[PDB]
Amino acid sequence: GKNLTADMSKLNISAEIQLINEIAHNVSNMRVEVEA
Amino acid sequence: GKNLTADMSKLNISAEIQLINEIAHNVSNMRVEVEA
Amino acid sequence: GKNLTADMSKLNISAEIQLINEIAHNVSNMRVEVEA
Amino acid sequence: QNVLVDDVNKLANGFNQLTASVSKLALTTSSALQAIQAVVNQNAAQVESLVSGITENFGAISTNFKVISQRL
Amino acid sequence: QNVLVDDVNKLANGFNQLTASVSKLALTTSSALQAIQAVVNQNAAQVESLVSGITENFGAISTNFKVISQRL
Amino acid sequence: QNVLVDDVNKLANGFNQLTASVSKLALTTSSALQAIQAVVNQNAAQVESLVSGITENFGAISTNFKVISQRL
Ligand SMILES: [Cl-]
Ligand SMILES: [Cl-]
Ligand SMILES: [Cl-]
Repeated sequence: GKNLTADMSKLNISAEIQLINEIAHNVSNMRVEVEA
Repeated sequence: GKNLTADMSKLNISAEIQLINEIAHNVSNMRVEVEA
Repeated sequence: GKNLTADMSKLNISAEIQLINEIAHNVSNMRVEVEA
Repeated sequence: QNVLVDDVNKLANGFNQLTASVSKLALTTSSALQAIQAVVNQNAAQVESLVSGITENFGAISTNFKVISQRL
Repeated sequence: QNVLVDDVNKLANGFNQLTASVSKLALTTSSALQAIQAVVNQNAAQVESLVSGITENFGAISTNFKVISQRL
Repeated sequence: QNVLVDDVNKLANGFNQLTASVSKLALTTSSALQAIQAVVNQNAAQVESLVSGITENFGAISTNFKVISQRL
């Protein structure tokens, strides 16, 4: 028989998750008020 | 030998999918017309 | 024993990836300047 | 005070452009998410189905060793 | 030159609406991405753990054939 | 009728800010999606490759039982 090996990739999108959270915070702090 | 058990996680992002569809509907209904 | 078969699904979202890249290019080319 | 009227026009069109493409962005993201869910869950189901099959095989193998070890 | 003031009002509200929902869009996308990462990585870990177990079993099976083949 | 000119300025900058970050949002989403596709497909390929290997092993085991059961 054969020597089973797995070698599974692991997903790393922590930066994208965190950068998208920062976008959602920088927007929504972009309200535009007016007048007097 | 060993007692192989799987215990696979299943992905549930139906709410996020559906909430993103509602965003795409609430936008695009945000056209801004003008004049007279 | 049994005849193990895998039948693994493969993910194809190349169109969505590419269409989202085109959106990011069509935005950001939407700067609005003014005056004289 | 003449450019104001043109500037309101420019923002209007740019706003309606932006919303249209934010709309498209959300739908395209939704479509990717749906495909990912379907594939990830199906691949999980297969692995589960696979382990059941592998367990039946190991049981049948274990049975064979026991039958031959005592019938010997 | 009277509609300008109303038009500035309309763009203002539409802009604050758009930003609020772009905000929501980003957060909801972030939330989907986080769930996908957790599930994909856990499913990978299981397969790895599974192959280790399958390898122990094949070793024990290989040992049994050798013990019985020479003790015969 | 003096605030109109300042208000057009405010919307202008806020619009160019919003588009810049909607741009960033799309690119970052694209980048996450690309990584997910690569990982999900590679993990699928491994499982497929793994099952082939497990099937070769079960065949070799089945052959051994048959050789020893008739040579006995
Ligand atoms: Cl699509
Ligand atoms: Cl949520
Ligand atoms: Cl990035």
